Amino acid sequence: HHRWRQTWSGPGTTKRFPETVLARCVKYTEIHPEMRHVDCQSVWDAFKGAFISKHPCDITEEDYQPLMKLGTQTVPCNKILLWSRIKDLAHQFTQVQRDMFTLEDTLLGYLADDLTWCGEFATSKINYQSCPDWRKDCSNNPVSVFWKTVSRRFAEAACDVVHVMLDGSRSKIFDKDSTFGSVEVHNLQPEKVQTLEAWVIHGGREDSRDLCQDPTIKELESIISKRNIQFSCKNIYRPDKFLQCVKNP
Amino acid sequence: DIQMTQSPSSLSASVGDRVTITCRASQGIRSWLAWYQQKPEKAPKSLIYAASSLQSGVPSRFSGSGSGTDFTLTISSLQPEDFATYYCQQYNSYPLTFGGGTKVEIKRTVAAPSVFIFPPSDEQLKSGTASVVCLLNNFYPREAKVQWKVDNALQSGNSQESVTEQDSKDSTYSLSSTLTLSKADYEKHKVYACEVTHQGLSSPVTKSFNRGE
Amino acid sequence: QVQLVQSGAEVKKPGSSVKVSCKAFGGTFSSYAISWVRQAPGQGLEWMGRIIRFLGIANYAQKFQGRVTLIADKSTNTAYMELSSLRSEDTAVYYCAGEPGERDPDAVDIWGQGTMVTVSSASTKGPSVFPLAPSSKSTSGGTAALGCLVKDYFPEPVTVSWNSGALTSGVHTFPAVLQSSGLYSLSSVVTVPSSSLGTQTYICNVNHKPSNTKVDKRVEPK
Repeated sequence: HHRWRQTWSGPGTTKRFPETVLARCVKYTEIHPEMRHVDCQSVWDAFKGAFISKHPCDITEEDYQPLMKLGTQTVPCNKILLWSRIKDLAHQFTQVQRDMFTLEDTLLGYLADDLTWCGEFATSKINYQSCPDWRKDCSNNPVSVFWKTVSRRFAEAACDVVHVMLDGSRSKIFDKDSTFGSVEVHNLQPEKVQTLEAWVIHGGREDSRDLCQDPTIKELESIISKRNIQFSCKNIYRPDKFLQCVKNP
Repeated sequence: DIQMTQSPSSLSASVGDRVTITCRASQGIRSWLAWYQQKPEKAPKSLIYAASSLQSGVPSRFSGSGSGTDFTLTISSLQPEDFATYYCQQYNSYPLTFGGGTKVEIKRTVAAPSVFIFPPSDEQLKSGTASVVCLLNNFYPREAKVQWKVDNALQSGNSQESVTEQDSKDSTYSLSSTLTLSKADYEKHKVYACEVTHQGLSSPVTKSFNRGE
Repeated sequence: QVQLVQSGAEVKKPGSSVKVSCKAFGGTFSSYAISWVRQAPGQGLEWMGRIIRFLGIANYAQKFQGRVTLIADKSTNTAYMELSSLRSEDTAVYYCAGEPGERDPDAVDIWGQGTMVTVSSASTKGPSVFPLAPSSKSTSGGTAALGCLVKDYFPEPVTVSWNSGALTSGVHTFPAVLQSSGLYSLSSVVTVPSSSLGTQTYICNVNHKPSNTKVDKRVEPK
């Protein structure tokens, strides 16, 4: 239904995308002995097969099913850090706390982190010139559909206390139309998950106020309360101090 | 520590029976409880994780239930390969703790022991020790008491016993008890008696011999 | 088809150390962590500790902290449990086991075959084998009980057969008892037709591999 077009608003496929995905797969399987059964060439073939020779506004979650089977990974359900609009500090945290996982510390998340990719209708060519922007061109693009599909499975995997980092400086601390807000929160399984604990990260403001009563936090509390999951909210006033303190536990 | 209590300690059952055994935690463990099966002289086998989830290849007749403190393992129709010891384990928090186990054994009719007594051999008496052996052969149930008596004086601290695993063919147990004295102490006394108490005997039976007769 | 394979049985003096190996064979080994569990003779299961394979960080039960080291080197396919300052009460079968990683920690889905570790001051010794002769005091009507007493050996195990394995029906080979001496004692008995005792030869065959001791004992009435 999307209009045929050859130029997009977004950045092109990242330079050396095929080589980068293969190298990242090799590196991840070296770090994680429990994933050395993975054939990284086969993973790349499944990844390429998801988006090559398709109009990059007509991508479906089913297109990624071969990649999702090969990238199947058991991740410790009680050691998950979700995040929304604060990837920088979330990744700093799991670099310190190496027994904790964000989505981008899993094989598939690690492969795709900070990369862009798309193909072209009626050719076998990866488009290095431009790729669809989610806002300016179309929602159902290779990158957006990939992150939706892996994020749902990651959220489904969570148990016990799930932590989520949020940016307290933003106009919407919790945005319901974010990936966290529209996919991840709605796939936290009741009973399996005991509690969602929000960590609200503060910015530079001098008039530092309790952000855990913000209407968007009440919105998040309401969503997870209706899933029969307990809600907790923590103000993180000094994220620099938090990241130094986090080393102990 | 989280103390895991399994009940009953032993269960007598028949092929085709519905069998339910329980596991209780001293604190909340959510659904983080595992079940394991173990047979004599063999490694454990994993059955259940997360209270209700079957490990790959585990027959559908196995099921698990429980959240918080109280847990259940149910075998819907007991098969011959299911007679075994079952262990629960909490993995909620450290240390990881096991229940004391539930033995699922084969029910059969009460059978009194055949009681046999063996004086020491002449070859052993030359070496300066006397081992007197009392055999309780093919009895059920497993619960039995042996008391050694030497000239009607009750012995203590000078005997050891062991019991076979439940027999495959007839579902009975056997027990061997050895009284050990010096040759000097053996040659002082005359009447060596093995007194046996068991459900299949209406009163306790004594098997005895006179030394050198 | 994946299995965990451990090193063979160990016999150790008090104060020594034992290192037990645990290697995956025969398929995908995707365990997030390796866990160690022990079982003292006739007792239940006791958790010792665990190590996360990708991090090499270990959790230990308090009673094993400072006594146990777990290794799972990322550049080789073998895990190890080293237990030091061994005491007689460390006599047990030691199991390695794999956690899939659905949680940290998780249930184990795979077990090694186990490693028997005997801790004792005792020295290797072959058994003395004494007859348990059939008599009126070991006969019930048409059936007679006879046997062999396999006394004062170390370490476990001993194998007992009757008539070189030809007599298995009605044989009860009892679990060994550990005597106050530190040496094991075992009895093996068999029930036979009373009317056979004059004619049929009954011999117990005792093999103690650690001492290279083989004894054949003819059991006949007095």
